[PDB]
Amino acid sequence: AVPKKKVSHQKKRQKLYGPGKKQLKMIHHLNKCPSCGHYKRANTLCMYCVGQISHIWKTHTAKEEIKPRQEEELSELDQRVLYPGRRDTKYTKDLKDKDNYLERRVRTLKKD
Amino acid sequence: TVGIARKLSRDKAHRDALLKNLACQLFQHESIVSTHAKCKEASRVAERIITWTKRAITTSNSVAQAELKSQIQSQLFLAGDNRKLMKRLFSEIAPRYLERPGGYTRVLRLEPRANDSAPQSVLELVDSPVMSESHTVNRGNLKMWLLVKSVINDDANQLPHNPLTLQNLHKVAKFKAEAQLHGEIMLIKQVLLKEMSLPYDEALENERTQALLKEVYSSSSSYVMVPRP
RNA sequence: AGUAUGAAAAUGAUUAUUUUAUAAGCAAUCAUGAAUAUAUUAUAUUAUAUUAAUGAUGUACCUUUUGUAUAAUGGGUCAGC
RNA sequence: UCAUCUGAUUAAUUGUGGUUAGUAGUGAAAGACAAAUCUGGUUUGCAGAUAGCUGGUUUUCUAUGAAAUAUAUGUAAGUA
RNA sequence: AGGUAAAUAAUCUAAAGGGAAACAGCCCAGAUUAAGAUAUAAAGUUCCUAAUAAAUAAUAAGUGAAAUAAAUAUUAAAAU
RNA sequence: UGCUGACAUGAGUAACGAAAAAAAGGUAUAAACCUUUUCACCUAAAACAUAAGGUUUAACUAUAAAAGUACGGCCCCUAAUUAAAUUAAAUAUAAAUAUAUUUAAGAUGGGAUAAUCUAUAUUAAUAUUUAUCUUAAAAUAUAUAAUUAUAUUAUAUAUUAUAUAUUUAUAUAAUAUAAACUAAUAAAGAUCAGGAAAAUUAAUGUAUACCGUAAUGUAGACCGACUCAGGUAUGUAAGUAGAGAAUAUGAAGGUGAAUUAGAUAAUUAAAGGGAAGGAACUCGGCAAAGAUAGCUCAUAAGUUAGUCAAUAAAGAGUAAUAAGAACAAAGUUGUACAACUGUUUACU
RNA sequence: AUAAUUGAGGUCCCGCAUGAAUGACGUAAUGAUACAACAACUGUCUCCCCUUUAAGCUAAGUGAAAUUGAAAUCGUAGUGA
RNA sequence: AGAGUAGAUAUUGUAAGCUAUGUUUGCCACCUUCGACUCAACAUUUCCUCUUGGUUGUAAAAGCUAAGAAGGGUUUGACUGUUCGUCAAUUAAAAUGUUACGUGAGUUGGGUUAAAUACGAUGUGAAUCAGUAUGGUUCCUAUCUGCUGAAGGAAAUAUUAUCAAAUUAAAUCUCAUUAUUAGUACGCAAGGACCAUAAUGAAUCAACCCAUGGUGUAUCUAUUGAUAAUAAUAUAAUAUAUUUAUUAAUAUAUUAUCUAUAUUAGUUUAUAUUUUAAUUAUUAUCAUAGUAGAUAAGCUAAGUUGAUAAUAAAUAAAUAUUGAAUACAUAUUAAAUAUGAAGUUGUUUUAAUAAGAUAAUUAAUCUGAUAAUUUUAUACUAAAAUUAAUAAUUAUAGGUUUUAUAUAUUAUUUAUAA
Ligand SMILES: [Mg+2]
Ligand SMILES: [Mg+2]
Ligand SMILES: [Mg+2]
Ligand SMILES: [Mg+2]
Ligand SMILES: [Mg+2]
Ligand SMILES: [Mg+2]
Ligand SMILES: [Mg+2]
Ligand SMILES: [Mg+2]
Ligand SMILES: [Mg+2]
Ligand SMILES: [Mg+2]
Ligand SMILES: [Mg+2]
Ligand SMILES: [Mg+2]
Ligand SMILES: [Mg+2]
Ligand SMILES: [Mg+2]
Ligand SMILES: [Mg+2]
Ligand SMILES: [Mg+2]
Ligand SMILES: [Mg+2]
Ligand SMILES: [Mg+2]
Ligand SMILES: [Mg+2]
Ligand SMILES: [Mg+2]
Ligand SMILES: [Mg+2]
Ligand SMILES: [Mg+2]
Ligand SMILES: [Mg+2]
Ligand SMILES: [Mg+2]
Ligand SMILES: [Mg+2]
Ligand SMILES: [Mg+2]
Ligand SMILES: [Mg+2]
Ligand SMILES: [Mg+2]
Ligand SMILES: [Mg+2]
Ligand SMILES: [Mg+2]
Ligand SMILES: [Mg+2]
Ligand SMILES: [Mg+2]
Ligand SMILES: [Mg+2]
Ligand SMILES: [Mg+2]
Ligand SMILES: [Mg+2]
Ligand SMILES: [Mg+2]
Ligand SMILES: [Mg+2]
Ligand SMILES: [Mg+2]
Ligand SMILES: [Mg+2]
Ligand SMILES: [Mg+2]
Ligand SMILES: [Mg+2]
Ligand SMILES: [Mg+2]
Ligand SMILES: [Mg+2]
Ligand SMILES: [Mg+2]
Ligand SMILES: [Mg+2]
Ligand SMILES: [Mg+2]
Ligand SMILES: [Mg+2]
Ligand SMILES: [Mg+2]
Ligand SMILES: [Mg+2]
Ligand SMILES: [Mg+2]
Ligand SMILES: [Mg+2]
Ligand SMILES: [Mg+2]
Ligand SMILES: [Mg+2]
Ligand SMILES: [Mg+2]
Ligand SMILES: [Mg+2]
Ligand SMILES: [Mg+2]
Ligand SMILES: [Mg+2]
Ligand SMILES: [Mg+2]
Ligand SMILES: [Mg+2]
Ligand SMILES: [Mg+2]
Ligand SMILES: [Mg+2]
Ligand SMILES: [Mg+2]
Ligand SMILES: [Mg+2]
Ligand SMILES: [Mg+2]
Ligand SMILES: [Mg+2]
Ligand SMILES: [Mg+2]
Ligand SMILES: [Mg+2]
Ligand SMILES: [Mg+2]
Ligand SMILES: [Mg+2]
Ligand SMILES: [Mg+2]
Ligand SMILES: [Mg+2]
Ligand SMILES: [Mg+2]
Ligand SMILES: [Mg+2]
Ligand SMILES: [Mg+2]
Ligand SMILES: [Mg+2]
Ligand SMILES: [Mg+2]
Ligand SMILES: [Mg+2]
Ligand SMILES: [Mg+2]
Ligand SMILES: [Mg+2]
Ligand SMILES: [Mg+2]
Ligand SMILES: [Mg+2]
Ligand SMILES: [Mg+2]
Ligand SMILES: [Mg+2]
Ligand SMILES: [Mg+2]
Ligand SMILES: [Zn+2]
Repeated sequence: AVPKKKVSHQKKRQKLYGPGKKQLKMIHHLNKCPSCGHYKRANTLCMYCVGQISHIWKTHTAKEEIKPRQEEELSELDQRVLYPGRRDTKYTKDLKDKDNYLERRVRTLKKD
Repeated sequence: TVGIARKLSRDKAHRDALLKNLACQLFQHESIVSTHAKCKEASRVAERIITWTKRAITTSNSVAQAELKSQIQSQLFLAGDNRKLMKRLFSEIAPRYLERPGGYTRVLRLEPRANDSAPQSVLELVDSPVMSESHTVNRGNLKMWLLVKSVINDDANQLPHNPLTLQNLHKVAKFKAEAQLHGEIMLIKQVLLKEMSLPYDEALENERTQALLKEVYSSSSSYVMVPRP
């Protein structure tokens, strides 16, 4: 149930790193994407090219934003009177800074 | 009960409902991204549904047709955005696949998602129309788009097309009128080139497309095999 | 819980040298090859240093006891007190 | 916690506030409870209580080097 | 009884070293520090393991060869 | 088992706390945030109103809006109770203090008026607990004033038509569902016999103070060291069903979560089914299994006479005959001990 | 009573060491009390099998604990606090 | 000594004698949990099975006693907490121990056990007991050793792909009944064989799923309650087209089936009024998979199939031959020569290892791995299958097609037509 001794430096290290099962393997199965000449996984789509195509689809197949007439044709002063500004909470501010906590996809290296 | 399908870490009732939802979403949006295992199971359902629809369309037996219809109805959630999904299935989706013997979907593997390391895939409908009757482009048929992008890249590099690319193009063609296919390719080029910011001289592009079509369409050792002494 | 400074140790990762995949026990000491490093008197057949070839000897430390390798006490390690 | 079980118009359950406790209350009485546990709480002080008992008591070198017997002891873990 | 109670001697206790396979108390012998030629102690001298050659008898059972198991039985052997 | 600090070991191991998720898009930044659609879960709640509490957690700093009427506090009044207060000498007392009496405080309670809206100031003058039956009345049908059977029976409002003050008032007549529920009324059964305390006319007034108000509240926003399956007061709690607040469903509302994706060995947990047998298991039938109406009938021995036994066991009617939601309902007996309903070691 | 009973009930009385409000005795009712029997039922068992979900296993992210003189931590026999 | 009809030594064996054991009850004081379940390992002082000596007390058959022998096997129930014991029913037999009286970081907790309580006894009493009874508390994610499986690395008498012997590590090894020989041998009769073979079983082990049974959150049908869809039809509105003389008629698309007021306070329902405010087909969700009847694959035992591994060799106790030493005798603790066991060696089976063997040898396609689709396999791994698309041949998974199975209605039918 309980360790009888302080496990030594040797014995913890040979346990962890000695076996190949536990080690990380080289990703030999990279290959060139045909659409953009960059690294991608074998039997896998290029995340750049499919992302680009998804973006294209979004730009074309776009549901139009609903802008109400009455709010679109308000005067500036009138709009200010109706819908004044406010102090956002700390939480709200944190939520707004998305680049702090949201990871954009990185581009791979160009294949040789 | 064991081995017939993926369990997907869900109770039976939930699992089936999930699969139905996935099928509905595939029919609505002609491609969808999801986890690999879910996509694989969803394909099985969607394909089955398509075949049933085809059978209903074709069969002379009235009772059979009615039964097929009932089965199709059972296998979908018809509400909200999928109210007129049955109609779409009969009129829009299933008529694409009348000549095609199975294989109506394609699950294309993606790079696994970063937060979760979950293997990610794209379940999508085969031979989805890239251009509707309105002057727009349609959401779906990712593989075709990718192929055309690869072709464009090859043209830019002034390289020959890869054998695999040619094979894929041939596969795409098999259930496609040649002129229609060409027109689709041309349409894809217009969007793709602009996105990538390469110049679109139209006549030259058309000629290239034609050349690509021609080679696709017109079909043309270490050990020796010797009889026993 | 001042301010500077900090190659103090425990501790982690990495590199170098050296030994190690037929060998068994306080992991040290003594014998003794080999390999490496440094050496403005290595003149060399040289000197020091580092390193579990191989051989021999070797039952942690304290406390408490007639008596403890004891499977009796107490201590995870180092730093300060 | 889940299942199962018992009471469920009564010696019922329960909200809000009040009274009674550290030789000391409350107790359909089990030494039961009195702020995560009482044959009598907690805190502060006497206070460095007391301990014939346990453990600990830190550099080096040099010289000599025991005893575990007798007697006594409310003494046989001690002390002369 | 590795028991208990005292008597005498020794060792251990507080004693390292050699021997007794390993060993608090047995057999030798008392470490001031080295050196390693010579005498050695107890104990050993086929190899493991430092060191050996003989003589005369007996055993044939591996008896025995560093921890001796009895009455009795059988088979011999001497002497009368 | 020294104290403090730092850093190891177990170990990148267990675990990440009852849980249903999917896609598309915000965004070629999202398992976790927002939106839309689909799916599910809670639904006499995981909803909607509130009380208490609390690092304001909120839909936020440009912030929770009150003269009063199905608005609370504050205020007036007092209960339980409290008070270095109160009375040459209230009484007692080593001091502290304690007692009695006064006065003051003290909500958990009582408190005028109100949509045809309402006016609170000042001055002057003399209600334990339970029940709404039976009878009787008239109404509706059958038969031949009287019988039989059935509901109805105190209050709650609009309409129409009359009669009196003069379209505004008062009274009368007639018209008009069922089932729950409310308040207010009346009469009244039982013993356990049911709070306290604070006037009326007239004249003159009344420019209406302060505080509470967010959200959370069967909970991530309180008490539990934690965003803890624990603890936490009250009122509404769509319909369909039913005796019902049981049980099923779920209109609406709210929610789907600081872990995910896969795989589903052994093994564990929590479930479902099981041939032939049926307690052979085991300390022990522990556990599991077992319900042939839940309504209406019927129901024994014994017995303290209490359908106590009884919700008796069996059994019948209605329903169903191959079965086909949940929930209520789980035998009979002998003996020991204790009359019984209760109480007890909060945590063996 | 059971194929078979140290249990149960009935009965006997060398009551080691019963007995009358530390109440004695026999009942009806009650009891989540204790023991025993019958019925019914069954995965309790003969004798386990299949299935379901949550873990377990793998990948990603986060990240405990008791313990620990130091460890280069085998079997047997012998020895020996 | 003495029993044993006679004779101490077939069998029995007083009291006294000499040992072994460490299985009981003690003693010592170095040293501070009984039973059940589960799985067992070891011993032999052998209970059964195999071999054999003796047995006026071996005629036969049952026995009794002794030697070899640990290969295989050695029980299920009633009572009790019990081990034990009593009994019942079996068995070839129901052996005796050791293993911290094996086994609680494997289960249990009935006994023993503290707090509550009562009884009998003891005590003035608090309370007590080699008493009785009811109730009643420990948990642990495994670091090392070890064991069960599974990988990676490795040094290979030097490579890879395959086939692989000796060997090592384990497994296995049986037993009963009936039948025949034979109612023979033997015996007055009653009774009744050895030697040996066969067939049925047994207990154990292994594999398997064709069939049978179970399961089957694949599936299908039935079915109660509530809710929610799609389609069709009707009505209404809006939008888009066509006709007609913005209106009406038609076609397509989308949305809608609400609402409000009455019946004396509130809620619900009902009807009436108001409004365009619909009733058939087919689905889904929830209620343990809602319940029930079937049920494919797989997995399984209740099922099916096979095995209990020979022949051979050397032996144990025991039984002999010739034959001295020792004129006889003596199977030899002499030389020679023979028999002899469920034991030993082996044999058989599994796992490991890889001596050896065939082949290829820097590669337009050498051998492996990474990758994908997977299952013959599986925790992860590993293993195995496939990764075809060109001059030919090769289907891994899904999908498709197919026949087949399941479900449950169906000739009162389906399809072609005249
Ligand atoms: Mg369900
Ligand atoms: Mg299905
Ligand atoms: Mg080596
Ligand atoms: Mg080692
Ligand atoms: Mg040790
Ligand atoms: Mg120690
Ligand atoms: Mg320690
Ligand atoms: Mg009751
Ligand atoms: Mg009453
Ligand atoms: Mg007591
Ligand atoms: Mg406390
Ligand atoms: Mg207490
Ligand atoms: Mg003092
Ligand atoms: Mg002190
Ligand atoms: Mg001296
Ligand atoms: Mg002395
Ligand atoms: Mg003394
Ligand atoms: Mg003393
Ligand atoms: Mg002694
Ligand atoms: Mg001493
Ligand atoms: Mg010495
Ligand atoms: Mg001395
Ligand atoms: Mg000296
Ligand atoms: Mg010998
Ligand atoms: Mg010896
Ligand atoms: Mg210290
Ligand atoms: Mg671990
Ligand atoms: Mg683990
Ligand atoms: Mg885990
Ligand atoms: Mg997104
Ligand atoms: Mg309910
Ligand atoms: Mg709320
Ligand atoms: Mg007052
Ligand atoms: Mg109040
Ligand atoms: Mg509030
Ligand atoms: Mg509010
Ligand atoms: Mg708090
Ligand atoms: Mg806590
Ligand atoms: Mg909570
Ligand atoms: Mg309801
Ligand atoms: Mg809803
Ligand atoms: Mg809420
Ligand atoms: Mg959670
Ligand atoms: Mg069964
Ligand atoms: Mg059956
Ligand atoms: Mg039993
Ligand atoms: Mg039970
Ligand atoms: Mg009667
Ligand atoms: Mg019930
Ligand atoms: Mg009682
Ligand atoms: Mg308790
Ligand atoms: Mg009896
Ligand atoms: Mg019994
Ligand atoms: Mg008395
Ligand atoms: Mg009494
Ligand atoms: Mg009671
Ligand atoms: Mg992880
Ligand atoms: Mg020693
Ligand atoms: Mg005689
Ligand atoms: Mg004798
Ligand atoms: Mg005989
Ligand atoms: Mg023997
Ligand atoms: Mg053998
Ligand atoms: Mg029994
Ligand atoms: Mg034991
Ligand atoms: Mg153990
Ligand atoms: Mg242990
Ligand atoms: Mg109990
Ligand atoms: Mg054999
Ligand atoms: Mg089968
Ligand atoms: Mg089959
Ligand atoms: Mg069958
Ligand atoms: Mg089957
Ligand atoms: Mg009303
Ligand atoms: Mg309508
Ligand atoms: Mg629900
Ligand atoms: Mg068989
Ligand atoms: Mg002769
Ligand atoms: Mg002879
Ligand atoms: Mg043999
Ligand atoms: Mg290929
Ligand atoms: Mg295949
Ligand atoms: Mg082919
Ligand atoms: Mg296929
Ligand atoms: Zn690319």
